[PDB]
Amino acid sequence: MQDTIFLKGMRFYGYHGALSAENEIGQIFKVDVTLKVDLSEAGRTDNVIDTVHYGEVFEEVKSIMEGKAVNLLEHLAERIANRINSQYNRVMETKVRITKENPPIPGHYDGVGIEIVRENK
Amino acid sequence: MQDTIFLKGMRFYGYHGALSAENEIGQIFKVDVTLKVDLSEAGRTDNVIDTVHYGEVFEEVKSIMEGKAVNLLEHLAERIANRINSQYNRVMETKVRITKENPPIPGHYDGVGIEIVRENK
Amino acid sequence: MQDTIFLKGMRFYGYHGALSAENEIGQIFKVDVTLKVDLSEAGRTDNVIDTVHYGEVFEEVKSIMEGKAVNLLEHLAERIANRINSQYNRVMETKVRITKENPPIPGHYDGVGIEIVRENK
Amino acid sequence: MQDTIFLKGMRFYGYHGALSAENEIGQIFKVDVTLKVDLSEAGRTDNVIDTVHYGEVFEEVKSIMEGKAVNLLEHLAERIANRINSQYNRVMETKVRITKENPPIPGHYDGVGIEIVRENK
Amino acid sequence: MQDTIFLKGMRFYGYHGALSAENEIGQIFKVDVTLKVDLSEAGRTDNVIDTVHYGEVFEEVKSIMEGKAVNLLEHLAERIANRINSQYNRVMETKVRITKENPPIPGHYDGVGIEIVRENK
Amino acid sequence: MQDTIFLKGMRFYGYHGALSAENEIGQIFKVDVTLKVDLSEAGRTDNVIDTVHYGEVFEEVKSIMEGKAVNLLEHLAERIANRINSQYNRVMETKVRITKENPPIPGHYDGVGIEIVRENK
Amino acid sequence: MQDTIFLKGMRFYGYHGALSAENEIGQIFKVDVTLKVDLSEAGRTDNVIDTVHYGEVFEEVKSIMEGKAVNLLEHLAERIANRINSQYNRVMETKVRITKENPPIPGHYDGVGIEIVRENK
Amino acid sequence: MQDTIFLKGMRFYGYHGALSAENEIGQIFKVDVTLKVDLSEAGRTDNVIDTVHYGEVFEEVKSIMEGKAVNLLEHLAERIANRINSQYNRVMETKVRITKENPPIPGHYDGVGIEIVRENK
Ligand SMILES: Nc1nc2ncc([C@H](O)[C@H](O)CO)nc2c(=O)[nH]1
Ligand SMILES: Nc1nc2ncc([C@H](O)[C@H](O)CO)nc2c(=O)[nH]1
Ligand SMILES: Nc1nc2ncc([C@H](O)[C@H](O)CO)nc2c(=O)[nH]1
Ligand SMILES: Nc1nc2ncc([C@H](O)[C@H](O)CO)nc2c(=O)[nH]1
Ligand SMILES: Nc1nc2ncc([C@H](O)[C@H](O)CO)nc2c(=O)[nH]1
Ligand SMILES: Nc1nc2ncc([C@H](O)[C@H](O)CO)nc2c(=O)[nH]1
Ligand SMILES: Nc1nc2ncc([C@H](O)[C@H](O)CO)nc2c(=O)[nH]1
Ligand SMILES: Nc1nc2ncc([C@H](O)[C@H](O)CO)nc2c(=O)[nH]1
Repeated sequence: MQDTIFLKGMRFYGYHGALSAENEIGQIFKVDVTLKVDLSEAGRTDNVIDTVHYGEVFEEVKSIMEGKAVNLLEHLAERIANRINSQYNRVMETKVRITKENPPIPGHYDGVGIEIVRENK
Repeated sequence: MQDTIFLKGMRFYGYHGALSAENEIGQIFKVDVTLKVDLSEAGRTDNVIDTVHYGEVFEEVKSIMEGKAVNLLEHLAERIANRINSQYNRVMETKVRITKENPPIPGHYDGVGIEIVRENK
Repeated sequence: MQDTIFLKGMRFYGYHGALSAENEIGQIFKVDVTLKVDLSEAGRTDNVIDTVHYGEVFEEVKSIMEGKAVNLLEHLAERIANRINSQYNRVMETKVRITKENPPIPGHYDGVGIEIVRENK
Repeated sequence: MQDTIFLKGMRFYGYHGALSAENEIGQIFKVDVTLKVDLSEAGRTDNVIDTVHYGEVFEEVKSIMEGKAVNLLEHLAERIANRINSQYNRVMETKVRITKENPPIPGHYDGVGIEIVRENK
Repeated sequence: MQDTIFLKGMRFYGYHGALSAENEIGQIFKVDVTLKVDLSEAGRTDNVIDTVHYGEVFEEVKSIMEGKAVNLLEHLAERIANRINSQYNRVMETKVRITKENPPIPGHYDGVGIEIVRENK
Repeated sequence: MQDTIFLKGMRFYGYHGALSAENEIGQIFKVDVTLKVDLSEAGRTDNVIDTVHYGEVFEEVKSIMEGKAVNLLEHLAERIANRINSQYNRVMETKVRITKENPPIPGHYDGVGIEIVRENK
Repeated sequence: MQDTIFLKGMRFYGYHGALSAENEIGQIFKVDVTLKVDLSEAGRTDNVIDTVHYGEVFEEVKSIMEGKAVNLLEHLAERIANRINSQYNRVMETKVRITKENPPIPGHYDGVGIEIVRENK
Repeated sequence: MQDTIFLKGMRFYGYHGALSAENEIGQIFKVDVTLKVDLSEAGRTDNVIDTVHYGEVFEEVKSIMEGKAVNLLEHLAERIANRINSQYNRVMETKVRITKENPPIPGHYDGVGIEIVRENK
């Protein structure tokens, strides 16, 4: 069982951050979300009723990302994860990756971030 | 058995999609096909009859994206997932992935779609 | 526990390397640090005291690449692997990766180095 | 146990291929090789005697790649895998990926190929 | 006077296009506008009033692309042009480049667009 | 009149080339295009009839590239340049470029290629 | 004399910007450089003393960018352009560009930035 | 006569450089040479003799870069220039661009190089 619905590279502009200036200025927020769903039925039938619309999942990711400001990425991801696993019983697991290639971190890197993995129960 | 034969970034211009305008104007679909098959024999000998003509697989995956339009991308994955599984029993596992960097969805993101993993029967 | 906190592409100009000319002219090292840590609490609350200041981690990984030169890249990984492991017990697993796209080696290739995975003790 | 020595993106010019014109014209051959080695000792000491020189591994990959022409990628990979696992008892597993983004395959794709995984016994 | 102020890579998702289908689906548009200004005083004095706030420049392009639906990229760039030309006595010329990466044309390409060069009177 | 209608990176899998082998293998041909079209009232009205529909231009470049094989890129660019020149009085000057990223050449490069610039007569 | 000594994409983590916040957060500043240097006998002899050592130029651009904060990019490009102009008679003309890929601007773009071109007097 | 024949992205690993250290380690060099030729007849006739074999052009650059050790990029480009200028009465100008992506300068940048433009007499 390893089928996966993916939303990779979703980049939004959020004012989240533990800093004060961040929650002022904001910055692009990269978010990758893969959902453990089985597309054997979806694949057999070819009907939505057999899977998760990646457009709806997009918007849910969207609601949380540009929603109120948070402090950590853990917040934003734990909120997407529970918005995804509590909206679709079709999604066994929902891992959320959020990168910030624009932090107030003096240096050169392709970005910092976190990446959670939540199943449903 | 952790071996694989892959084909990535296969770009096909299909008129698939749920909406009427999509199949009306069409767009690019980016297929990534990964087949899981023992390569020991093939590498030991060195004759395609021991492996799977990945060039063939293209035409097989390609006869599904330039083929008949449809709704769900999972379909397009299933159609390719099945066609490749069937015509080759040596293929233990089949990974068909299809991306749409350009679906009609207000927003910036690098691409979306679904991924499915199939085994041989 | 499949959660993580990452930092990728950290570029540091260190004079490390086995050869004498390397530490003589130096080159770019590309560190990718992935820490495995529960983010549920952090995301549940939303306060760094519940997670790991990844900005801190930079300065920690960075105090190893701009620090004292050495021979083996594995060293540089170990030094960072240890420093981060120690100063944070919340860090279950630590992944330090260091790439050298420019080592003195006749040939075309995009980059090389090693990767090591550490757990907390 | 998940430390890994990596050589990613090594691109060579080989005349390998099952075609006749290929074995005539040749084409760039991409090769990724990750070696299951434990860098805990290497990391603790900081001495070569504790790991595999990625330069030697490079050359071995190099010998096979520009060596005599072969037919499949299975050949080239199975030969690198057994050149790596029979030269270093320090390498538990050796997976070899070889991409050919230049095959005689009428279409658009980011390349075709295989990817083997061999342990040592 | 080769000094310039630019906004390369501006991406907006509009419903522009001479075909109703594209007027329904919409698509990511990409624009680059490079202003011909004299950054002499701004350079010594360091007073933004001695230059053109590009962020305010981004607005005038955002309002146009994020605005109503239109037919040609030419017009999209037409209002861009004067919109800035009329608002800032600071800029001598407005160079607008508009790209449609995924137009309603069947094929494989970078993108398609136009670039107009308008000064001030 | 610096204006233009550009069609970047059109990639066609052609069987052209000076090598009889190449014509059996095939390879992608990346084409750049830049027709100088006075887009004054094209933007004025917003009626494509007052300008060149690149799409048609694309399909015309396509008929060339997917046509039967020739040896030089120069003949290809010319059969293309000729096509446009003899279809759009709108086009003051045509500009074709046909890069070669996979020709039979033992070496490392991003490609080789010719570029021509023809006007109307 | 079209010659030049160019220094592309120099990235410095500066605390500059017109926003008091920015100066606390910090951000990368990407700098482009292109000094017009008559490299006639520079290539003739092969004595760098008969030309400009870009390295020095780099470290001189560095002293600027890693210096204390200012508000405009224009002052930065000027403190840089001034530096070169007043150090190398070799340089007939200087050319600075300081892109901004992470400024406080709710929008999607590859960056914004000014570019100046100064000569010697 | 804006027609051109080019070799953009030529990568060679030499031991060039004015510092003995770089003369010991070596480094990937990148060169682009765009020839000013008239592809008129080549275009209609399609006879390679009516043009300049770029593959033979790649040779003359390979021999120079893969050749002896030198001091300045200027010279590396100096022999490139005439080497082609003298060998082909077909080309009017040889435009050589040489880049050193990872020079012996401490910092973060794209690359450093020079570009000379020489015609024929
Ligand atoms: N998970 C998580 N960790 C963080 N650590 C530090 C900072 C600070 O704002 C700065 O980046 C450090 O300069 N923000 C975050 C954050 O949002 N999420
Ligand atoms: N899971 C899943 N969700 C989808 N959501 C929207 C669309 C639409 O056809 C377009 O991509 C966007 O308008 N296709 C799919 C799909 O195949 N699979
Ligand atoms: N495993 C391993 N192999 C290595 N081989 C060569 C070099 C050299 O310092 C240079 O990169 C190349 O000359 N460093 C290393 C290294 O750290 N780890
Ligand atoms: N594993 C493996 N499979 C292959 N399948 C087909 C071809 C043919 O030469 C062409 O690519 C098909 O056009 N070559 C190979 C190959 O070298 N390795
Ligand atoms: N030169 C030029 N050609 C064009 N072709 C088509 C369209 C349409 O709006 C849509 O892109 C596709 O029908 N706009 C233009 C245009 O503005 N300029
Ligand atoms: N200027 C120019 N030079 C060329 N040289 C070789 C080849 C052929 O594809 C093969 O490399 C040799 O058979 N084509 C061309 C070409 O179109 N233009
Ligand atoms: N031309 C030009 N415009 C600018 N606008 C805003 C800012 C500041 O960094 C912040 O965006 C606003 O505080 N800097 C500049 C600048 O250097 N140059
Ligand atoms: N303008 C110009 N500057 C240079 N600076 C340094 C070097 C040296 O060979 C090495 O790159 C570093 O010492 N070559 C050159 C050069 O040819 N041209």
